[PDB]
Amino acid sequence: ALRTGWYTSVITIELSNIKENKCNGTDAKVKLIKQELDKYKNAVTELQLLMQSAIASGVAVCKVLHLEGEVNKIKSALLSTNKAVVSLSNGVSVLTFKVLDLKNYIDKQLLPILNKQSCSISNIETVIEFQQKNNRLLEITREFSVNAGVTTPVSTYMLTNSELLSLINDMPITNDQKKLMSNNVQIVRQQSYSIMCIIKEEVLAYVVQLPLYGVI
Amino acid sequence: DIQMTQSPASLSASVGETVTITCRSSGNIHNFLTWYQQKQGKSPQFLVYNAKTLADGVSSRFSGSGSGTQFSLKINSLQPEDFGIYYCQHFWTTPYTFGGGTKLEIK
Amino acid sequence: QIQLVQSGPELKKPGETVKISCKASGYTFTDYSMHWLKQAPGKGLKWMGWITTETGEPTYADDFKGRFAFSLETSASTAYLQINNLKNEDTGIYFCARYYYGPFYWGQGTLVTVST
Repeated sequence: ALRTGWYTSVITIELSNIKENKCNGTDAKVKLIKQELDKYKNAVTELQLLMQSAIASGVAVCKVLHLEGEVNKIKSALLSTNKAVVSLSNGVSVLTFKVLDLKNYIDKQLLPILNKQSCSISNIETVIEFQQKNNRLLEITREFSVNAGVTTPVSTYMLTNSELLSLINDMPITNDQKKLMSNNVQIVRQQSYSIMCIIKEEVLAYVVQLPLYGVI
Repeated sequence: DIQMTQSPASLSASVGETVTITCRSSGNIHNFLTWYQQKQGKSPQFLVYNAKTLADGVSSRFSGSGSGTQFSLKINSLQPEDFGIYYCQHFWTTPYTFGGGTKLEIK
Repeated sequence: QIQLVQSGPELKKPGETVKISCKASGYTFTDYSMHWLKQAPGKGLKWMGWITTETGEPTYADDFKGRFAFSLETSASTAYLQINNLKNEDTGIYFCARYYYGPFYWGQGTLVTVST
């Protein structure tokens, strides 16, 4: 199974805008929510600082997504679904994907409770839910922070097993190659890269530079 | 420099008919196109996020379709509200262009 | 809740200088670069350019090069345009917009008429 080429995906994450939480009161649940929100904002900040040949393909795709208009088109694409095939302006057809949706949870659940009742939370399941949802973003941030924004092998925090197989079942390849790549997913994690690309227009996007074996 | 053209440069319909507007791109804008409607001296409010998936807040009678070089907005029923000027724009690549405009008036 | 309130109407004379401002509330101003859209009486809508809200670097459409100048104040969260050497043809309605999911978001216009 000789790796002869690359297939650059694009993995997005809908971020939120943390508007200043104007509520006074330091109950334990509110304090834990505040600590998690602070860790979230810190993750976004370190990622923005992380942004601001084996990865030549991912580098090129990152420079293309930095052009004005491209994120808009990807966002419109992955709008109602959680997977699309957007064709970038330079002719290449990239396979976007939306592996996490944190804007939804943060806004809809947290922001009302934080703003209306002056930060009075009732149950303790919401804080565990939020830290569970946020741990994946924090761990992507940690991996990028340590590896200088280019991570190999692609861990299970970047691209889980179900999502790696959903990516493999949509690549433009024969059925034999899909079968091979689905039977050796650990060797496909050990052979790719995860370039960190952009934070812009309220979204986090990184490029997963999967391999493709033309010789089998 | 993808230039768009709308076929019904004028229009006239009843208060219960279904009318269909079309745009033809001068290039392959794969899927990316949208339809604004400008009331009597307002800012153009968009109706669809994309050629197909309409935008939240608007009524369900608007139904867009198309891909590549032939797109179609369909007002499935007219009311006193659905009257103004309808433009169409690609957002595939810069510079962005608009259709000539489709003026819709009562029958 | 994303708002882009714009300046008021104006009346100038050919050969003057004008500055139209656009205030942007409801989001982190530094996320989306702001785009400028010119309308015209009877003609169609015209997209003229944008200005990145991080570096301020502007870029212009080939019909609106030479005199139009975009600028912003990151702190105030507002961006403005400047149309040097007004002419009888620069009359119309000038729009400030940013990228929504697919389409734009238009703030109210500023009818800028140039008569003598």
